[PDB]
Amino acid sequence: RRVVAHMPGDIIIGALFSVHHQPTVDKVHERKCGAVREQYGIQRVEAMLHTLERINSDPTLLPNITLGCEIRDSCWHSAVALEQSIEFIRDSLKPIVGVIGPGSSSVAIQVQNLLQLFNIPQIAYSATSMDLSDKTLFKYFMRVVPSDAQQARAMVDIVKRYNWTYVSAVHTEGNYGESGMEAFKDMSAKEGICIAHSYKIYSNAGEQSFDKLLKKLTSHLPKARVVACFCEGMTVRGLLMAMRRLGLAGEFLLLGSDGWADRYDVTDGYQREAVGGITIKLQSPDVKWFDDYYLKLRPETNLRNPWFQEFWQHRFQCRLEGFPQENSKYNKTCNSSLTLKTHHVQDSKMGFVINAIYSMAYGLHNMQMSLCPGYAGLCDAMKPIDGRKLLESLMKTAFTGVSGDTILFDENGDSPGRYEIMNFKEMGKDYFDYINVGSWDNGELKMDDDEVWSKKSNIIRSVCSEPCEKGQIKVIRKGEVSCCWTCTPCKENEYVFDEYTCKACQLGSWPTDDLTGCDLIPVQYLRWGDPEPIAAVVFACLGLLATLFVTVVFIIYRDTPVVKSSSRELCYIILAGICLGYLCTFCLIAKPKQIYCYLQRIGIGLSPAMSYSALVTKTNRIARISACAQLVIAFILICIQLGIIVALFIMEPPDIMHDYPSIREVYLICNTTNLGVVAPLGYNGLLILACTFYAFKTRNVPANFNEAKYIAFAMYTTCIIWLAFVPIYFGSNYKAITMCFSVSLSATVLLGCMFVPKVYIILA
Amino acid sequence: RRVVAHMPGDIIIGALFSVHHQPTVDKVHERKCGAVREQYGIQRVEAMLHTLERINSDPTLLPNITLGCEIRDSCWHSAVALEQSIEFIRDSLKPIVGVIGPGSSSVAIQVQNLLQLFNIPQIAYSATSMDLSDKTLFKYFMRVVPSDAQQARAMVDIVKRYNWTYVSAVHTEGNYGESGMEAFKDMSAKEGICIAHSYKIYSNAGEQSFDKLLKKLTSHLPKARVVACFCEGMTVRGLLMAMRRLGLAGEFLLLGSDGWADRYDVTDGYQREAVGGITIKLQSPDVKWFDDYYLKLRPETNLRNPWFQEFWQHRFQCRLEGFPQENSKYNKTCNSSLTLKTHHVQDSKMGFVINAIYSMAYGLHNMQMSLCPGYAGLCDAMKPIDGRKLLESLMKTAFTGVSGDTILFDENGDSPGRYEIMNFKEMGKDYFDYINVGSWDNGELKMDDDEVWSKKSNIIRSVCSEPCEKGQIKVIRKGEVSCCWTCTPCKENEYVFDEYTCKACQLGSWPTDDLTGCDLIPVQYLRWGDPEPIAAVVFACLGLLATLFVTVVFIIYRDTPVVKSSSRELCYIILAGICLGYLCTFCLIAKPKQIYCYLQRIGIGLSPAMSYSALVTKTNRIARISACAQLVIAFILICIQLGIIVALFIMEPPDIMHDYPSIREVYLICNTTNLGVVAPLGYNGLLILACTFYAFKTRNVPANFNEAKYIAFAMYTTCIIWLAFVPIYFGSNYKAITMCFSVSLSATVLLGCMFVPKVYIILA
Ligand SMILES: CC(C)CCC[C@@H](C)[C@H]1CC[C@H]2[C@@H]3CC=C4C[C@@H](OC(=O)CCC(=O)O)CC[C@]4(C)[C@H]3CC[C@]12C
Ligand SMILES: CC(C)CCC[C@@H](C)[C@H]1CC[C@H]2[C@@H]3CC=C4C[C@@H](OC(=O)CCC(=O)O)CC[C@]4(C)[C@H]3CC[C@]12C
Ligand SMILES: *[C@@H]1O[C@H](CO)[C@@H](O)[C@H](O)[C@H]1NC(C)=O
Ligand SMILES: *[C@@H]1O[C@H](CO)[C@@H](O)[C@H](O)[C@H]1NC(C)=O
Ligand SMILES: N[C@@H](Cn1oc(=O)[nH]c1=O)C(=O)O
Ligand SMILES: N[C@@H](Cn1oc(=O)[nH]c1=O)C(=O)O
Repeated sequence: RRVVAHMPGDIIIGALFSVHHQPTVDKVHERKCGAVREQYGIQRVEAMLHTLERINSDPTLLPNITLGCEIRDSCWHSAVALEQSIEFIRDSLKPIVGVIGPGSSSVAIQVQNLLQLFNIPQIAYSATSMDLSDKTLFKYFMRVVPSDAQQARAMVDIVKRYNWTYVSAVHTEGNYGESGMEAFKDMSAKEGICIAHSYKIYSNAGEQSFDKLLKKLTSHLPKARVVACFCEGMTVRGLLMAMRRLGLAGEFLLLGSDGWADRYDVTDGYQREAVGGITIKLQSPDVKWFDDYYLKLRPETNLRNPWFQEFWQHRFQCRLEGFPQENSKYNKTCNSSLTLKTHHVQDSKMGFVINAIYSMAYGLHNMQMSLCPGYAGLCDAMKPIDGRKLLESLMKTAFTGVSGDTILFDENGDSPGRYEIMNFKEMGKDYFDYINVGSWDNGELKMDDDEVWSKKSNIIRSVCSEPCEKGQIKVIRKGEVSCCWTCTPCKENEYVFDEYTCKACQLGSWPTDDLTGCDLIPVQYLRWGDPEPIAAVVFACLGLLATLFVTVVFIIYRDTPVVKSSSRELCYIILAGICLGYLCTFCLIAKPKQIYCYLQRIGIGLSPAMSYSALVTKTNRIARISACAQLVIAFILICIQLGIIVALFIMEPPDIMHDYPSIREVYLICNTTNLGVVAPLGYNGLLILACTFYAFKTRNVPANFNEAKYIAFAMYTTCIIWLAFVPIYFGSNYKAITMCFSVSLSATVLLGCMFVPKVYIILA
Repeated sequence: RRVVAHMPGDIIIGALFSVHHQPTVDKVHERKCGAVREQYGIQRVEAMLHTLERINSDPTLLPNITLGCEIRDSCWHSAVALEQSIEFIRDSLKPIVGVIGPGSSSVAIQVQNLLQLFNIPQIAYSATSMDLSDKTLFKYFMRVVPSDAQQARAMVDIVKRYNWTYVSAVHTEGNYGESGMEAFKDMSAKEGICIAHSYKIYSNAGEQSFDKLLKKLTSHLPKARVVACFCEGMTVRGLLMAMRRLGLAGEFLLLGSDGWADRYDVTDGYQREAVGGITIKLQSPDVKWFDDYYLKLRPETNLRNPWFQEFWQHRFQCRLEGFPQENSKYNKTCNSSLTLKTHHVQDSKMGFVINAIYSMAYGLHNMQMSLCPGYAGLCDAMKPIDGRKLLESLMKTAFTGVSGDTILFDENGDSPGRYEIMNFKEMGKDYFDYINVGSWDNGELKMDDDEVWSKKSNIIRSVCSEPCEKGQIKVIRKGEVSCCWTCTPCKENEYVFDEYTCKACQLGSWPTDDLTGCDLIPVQYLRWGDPEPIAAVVFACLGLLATLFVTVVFIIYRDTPVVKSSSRELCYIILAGICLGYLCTFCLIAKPKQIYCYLQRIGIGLSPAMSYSALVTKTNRIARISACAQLVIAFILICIQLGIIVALFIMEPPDIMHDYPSIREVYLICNTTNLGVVAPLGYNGLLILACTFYAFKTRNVPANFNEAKYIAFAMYTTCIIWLAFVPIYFGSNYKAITMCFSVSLSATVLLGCMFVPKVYIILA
């Protein structure tokens, strides 16, 4: 048999209150309800009764109308409340005008599926699930609380604001938890906040199952600190019970929804484990007049509540033997001086309960004012109440409740509301309490951060992978989530193109410090400055000094026989070639200009061509033993090389090319090919070997102060140096400087061992 | 008002059949049902009536018991069937003993929530959703069909077997579609089969919504070919209607669940778009006796079915004016010769309907046999039927139905069943039909693949990312799914370590062809063989020939004055040093052995030390102008270098080190340091310069056939070559061969310009 609270009157308003707990497993089939509760139960029942009394005793709302009610124990279970709603609709086969629908969303849905057949409009006070906005399915559902879509938004705001990224997610099995979790999940997926593993559990579940759940949560412990427990009360309670049963007290943070809102009974005796826990409550002020009424209640007086005796038994663990509930299970007969004000905790959500009953009354008020304005009472139009007419009234109904705030309904029967955020911290010596921290309103999340933790070093932020981008090290996806990643450093060639991808620079470019992108390498020019460059400079300087020295001497001493006898013009050609050879040094060490790159090859070809051509003519003159045709012979042999140079310019212009020894170094050189080097060098070398042969053949002529002898000595050394500097130009990467040394030393040897002895004799 | 089919009798068995369609949007509030159906409707109704007739007319099952029934139109909608079930339980305030519960799972759940309060056991025939296995929530639910957990397994088997990986997923809004999709999703996540984007839609949804859904499916078209439509009939119907309304006829494959099982009406007039489509039906054989009964039905005769007239109206679009349903909406009065056998399509699932009613009867049979065996009929124990006793009977009940198969229930009220797979292909000239392809049973998926497509080139397999592992190119996760990846090639240094990660090899190693891992590089040894190596070999050969030549000559001609005059012993020291210098060539070109690496440095130090030491003593003898102390001087100068070599061996042993010019090439050399090279070379060079000075100072002594003259010439050339081969050893990477050339040519020059002229004179 069932127990029914009821107040008589004209118009009856049903309600479903979770007076008892849900039945446990292996009791759900008998449907025998658990232990009583006040804050979800008796408190709400007395709230309804006294609110109905107030509306009876107010001439403003519904004059000449005595409102009645029927309170049914929902027992928080789906089937139980469904049976109670059947007991409501028994009359529709006094008729109930509408209900103040049950707490949990799943139970609400189950009840409304029945109710909307009989056109009985349901007003919720706690059933916050967002799938109840679908007025196609749920025509008769108007809750005075916001949808938990906003609540999932608030939770995602919190986990963004405190940088939690790799979270665990437990939600209660049932429509509230499931729908709310789905909303939180997709919002988090959008806003880039991953979830380790979504778990689900019944509230009445086994301790074994709770322990399994807790171990599964343990399997993500070092990273997934905070649990996004979009849960309900007994779910969180069972979780904390499991935490103590494994002794994992101050292990990890959890973050609860309004199932855990402000409730002490879910933390009672398990306080040490919900520490630091963050919660979201719907913003409801205290109800002072209800306090005044509720605290003056006595079990000997409150006859009209058939649960009140049993509650009075339970709260004080005592017995009223002389009263209709002995409860022989207990002992220690009740002290007559017991009060409710001792540890009175006012329910959070019961403001909404008063608002809901107000909404029902105001709806009826609007209906009365519409259909029969000039008749205070039940006219002929309201003998049977049209449910749809009542709905039309209720959807348009507005007022201010005990909170004083405007109570209006949108197109979804969802009244707007705020949200408060509590932290469950310590106050003093093991006196733990929730305390208001911040508020959420339409996206606006204001919050006192320093209040949380009482310490600027917070809980370990639930991050799977540390921001390993130290300017260098990239993100490596193993394929788990978009928040778990290993890390690989980019190479010195490799700039961090993106978090995910790291493209290298190309040749001619090099990455910056922080590896954003490419740059340009400080290329080397090697003009005036640097040791080795300037080394050849001083060499060429000494060479040019000796050049001018011997030149002036041989100009002045033209009259002398020892100078006059030999071919002075051919000697002048030698001197000019030698001087141009020294100019080749300064032509090579230059800024990489096009005209310079031209003149380099010009010099390298022509000036040794000049020198060895005039020398081969001299060796011919000294060997064969025309006097004005020797110049013509030299002219021919020079113009061949000049033609070769011009033809090679026709073939390929020596342009200005970036050099790449490796990535780290880039030069800017003349793009003289191997053929362009070797071919004029080949012609020069062949002339060298030719004059070598013709001089070595006739080395035994001691004429003109051993002219041929010194020339043969010069030719020996000359050929040795030319053969020595063969592989060096090919092997080196400093090819220009090698060419400088080679040709400059060649001209040096030629001068020093042809004309310097003659000068030494002519001035000795 | 509502319409009730009923057969009178002793025991009444209720049932919910989807006679009409569901109400459309903006009709769901009036709850006015759509158009009639036979295959889900009238066919099933006649099935129940005739089955009840058979069980009445069978003396075997339940003798002296006239079974009755009440058929209620479910209308496929949740609320409608809920109202009908209220109309069932009106008596419980003839009592219905149990129902043959409605088609869809969501409606089944809604009905059972009501029924289990009144202890009325429900047997389903189509409500395949897996969440109905939870006997905690659903104590009174026994379906004669398997759970769709197996069906999701079958679908995942199919999408594995045909290598579909990147699929789209539409499921019907409602518990069947939702739960089945969840099962398919997590199984696919396990078995590595991704889903593009899960969509959901009501069946009665707007054409706008269908078009939105279709465009959202279009947004994944080139990759996500196959849609895993875990849907229901009208969902698939609306999808095909949208396909024609966008004219996207043969666009993409879909894969349907048993909502789409074998139904023609879901493809009727939209046949061209479900082409190639693959479906899963529960394996049920045809029912011949039902065929015989059903086809002989006449609208003038079938009074007992109050839907049959309206169905007869609908199927032929005609009118029976003289009969209680005129249907003035239609025209074209019915031909009296119309038959049902014209386009008779037998329902698939109605075998299960017959089995379900059989199960109810057999359960009652077991209950009768248990409680009152010796009284054929209703005893005192079965005046009111105990629902729980009936459940206990039904959970243990076994039989063989019209299919002939064993009908047993597990602990979950889920009878085992098979699955058949159809393809919706063409037969001929636009005559389209489903045809059986394969079967699924307990994991065993056998299937005729070649039958599908009639072509070995199938539909484009739904793959987001082609297997770009061509032995070279890796997987790059952009963070979408574990099936969408871009691709990056590994470098030549980089072996494919894994699909996700690609680690390079280290120095001393190199990747293989297919880039599995590292190998060992074929290192170079350069012993006998190769041009440049053997070049120095022939050089040393000619040198040793000349060595022995001059040696034998100076041994024989010891008696001669020109040989006798000079220090023969010191000359012998020169010759020995020179010969050891030639041995240095073959010591350098060797396999990299430790003793060899020792002897290399030994030779390079000592043999030029010997040569230049004996030469400096000779220059001292020839310059200062002791006779047996010259040997002692040479011994001192040699032992200094020998001490240096031994001390350097003490400092660092020249061990055998792998060379790294770059990654691609590795040599195996002696690890002679720069100091270990230069220091003995430094001592040698200082001796060279010393004897150079002492010889150049005294170059003007023409004694002993210009001995000092040729020696000075030798020293000139010697010093030039030593100074020439300075940067080459440092610049080259072929350092050993350079050292060979250098020291061998040095010894060559020394011999050729000291002792060869003396031999030429003594034999001229
Ligand atoms: C003091 C020294 C050891 C260090 C700094 C060397 C340079 C700043 C000087 C010293 C000699 C100079 C050169 C002396 C000879 C002339 C030739 C003459 O004609 C050119 O060859 C034009 C080319 C040019 O503009 O450099 C004037 C420039 C140049 C190269 C001079 C340019 C500047 C040089 C290289
Ligand atoms: C025919 C030629 C141009 C091509 C092939 C050359 C080699 C197969 C031959 C020719 C000369 C040979 C060398 C002649 C001198 C001797 C010295 C003698 O004593 C050693 O120096 C021992 C070292 C060793 O075992 O090689 C015997 C080996 C060796 C190096 C010989 C080894 C094999 C060589 C290099
Ligand atoms: C973490 O939170 C703090 C304060 O909200 C702030 O430094 C920043 O928003 C977050 N840090 C990062 C790296 O996003
Ligand atoms: C694709 O399917 C065929 C036959 O089932 C076969 O080649 C193989 O199983 C699949 N291919 C790959 C690459 O897995
Ligand atoms: N918010 C809830 C109900 N609720 O469950 C609890 O345990 N507390 C509480 O407020 C829902 O919408 O179903
Ligand atoms: N399998 C279904 C029911 N069903 O819906 C259809 O459209 N066809 C069909 O068989 C379910 O389990 O709910």
